[PDB]
Amino acid sequence: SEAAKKALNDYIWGLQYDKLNILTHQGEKLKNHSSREAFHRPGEYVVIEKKKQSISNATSKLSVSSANDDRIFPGALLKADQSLLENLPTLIPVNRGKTTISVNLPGLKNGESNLTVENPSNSTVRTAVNNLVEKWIQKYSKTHAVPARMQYESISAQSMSQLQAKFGADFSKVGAPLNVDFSSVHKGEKQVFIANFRQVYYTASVDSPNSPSALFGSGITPTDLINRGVNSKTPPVYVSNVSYGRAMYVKFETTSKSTKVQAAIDAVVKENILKNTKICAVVLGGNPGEASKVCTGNIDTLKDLIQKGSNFSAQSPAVPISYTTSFVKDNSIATIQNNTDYIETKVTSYKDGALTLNHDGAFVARFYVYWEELGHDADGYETIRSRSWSGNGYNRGAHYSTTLRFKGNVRNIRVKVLGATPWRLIYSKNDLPLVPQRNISTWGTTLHPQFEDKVV
Repeated sequence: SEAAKKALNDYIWGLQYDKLNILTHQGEKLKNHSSREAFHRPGEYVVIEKKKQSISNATSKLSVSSANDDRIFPGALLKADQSLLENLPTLIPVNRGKTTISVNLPGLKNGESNLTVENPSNSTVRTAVNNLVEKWIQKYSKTHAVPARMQYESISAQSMSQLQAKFGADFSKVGAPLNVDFSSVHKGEKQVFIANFRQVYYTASVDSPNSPSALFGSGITPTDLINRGVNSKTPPVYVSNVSYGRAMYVKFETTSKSTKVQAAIDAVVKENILKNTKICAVVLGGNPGEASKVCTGNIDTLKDLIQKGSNFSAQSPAVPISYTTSFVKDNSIATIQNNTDYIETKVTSYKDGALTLNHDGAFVARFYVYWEELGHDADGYETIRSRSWSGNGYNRGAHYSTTLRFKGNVRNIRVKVLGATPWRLIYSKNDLPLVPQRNISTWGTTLHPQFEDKVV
């Protein structure tokens, strides 16, 4: 009998495979698609640029949904097959051995934190984990307090497949109540952000087994594992940790075009600020009585939701929200990597600008200034017209001041400027950004010409 343990230990260790490669899901791969589209709006020239982007996200913390709830418990034996990447893992149907568990609730004394389950199953482990929690409650709920641990992840909406690579393939099911309208990001009227909050009170983590065989009960042989499909193509893994508490997916729908909208989000999880938007959230782990999906609310309503779950209420045992898998072979943490391409629509506005040239010196100055203007021909393709200022190539005097007013379709602004000591340079720049107002000046002595470049 003891020889069965040995033989089974060698089949698990004998497996050869590349960890950081089996847990890789490759979505669509698209060919590069750089494209543009331009409008003319009062006071601005705005661009709607559609590009091809790729996202690669690696995570060891997997979400827990109503679809996979029964299959997720400390010590569950799973296959690193296709189902795990869809976050709907399939349990290896096989007998099991003892599973030693530990809980990190505060105060835990001596071996009061360690459990053992003889015949691991969902019901058996939840009851055993829930039993311990109820103990810690009555005896330490009042004296000890457990602050929630936050893991916050956010992104901008650019494809449904893009979101599945950041939060997991199960986002389509869990996020359906969000009804992320996606047509109008490509149209360009709204800017949608998605965020994930994971509020962890306690985590149940399994002690590393003394041997791979320990995770299997009766005289299990290497053979019966091969029938169940346990091999290098699909090596075995076990749920190493399960996190209980609260987790929520929330959407933000904005119309502003600030490139710092992500900063306003981070600020509320503690860089522009003021903004009235619409919100819609779906919550898992709330305290029944008052919870569920909540559409409406303006940031402050949201900030209280992030706050209303800052602490374990202690009304009952928490619900699992996230878990982690590990390889049976070497007891390493399994990473899941999701890669894909997607069409990234972006809106960018160029305001109207102005450049003022001033000369207050007793010295002969000569200016040269050029730029380029984008336009649309009859067919509709983006054109280029190289243009220069009329006031270039002429002599300028003591009290000279002139204002050039550029529109938003202007790039590659060049400034040549020379005086007299023949002609002599005093300043030179290229591709000056189109600031609402920039003032170029000059003054001093012919022996010592001086100058200024300023912005407001």
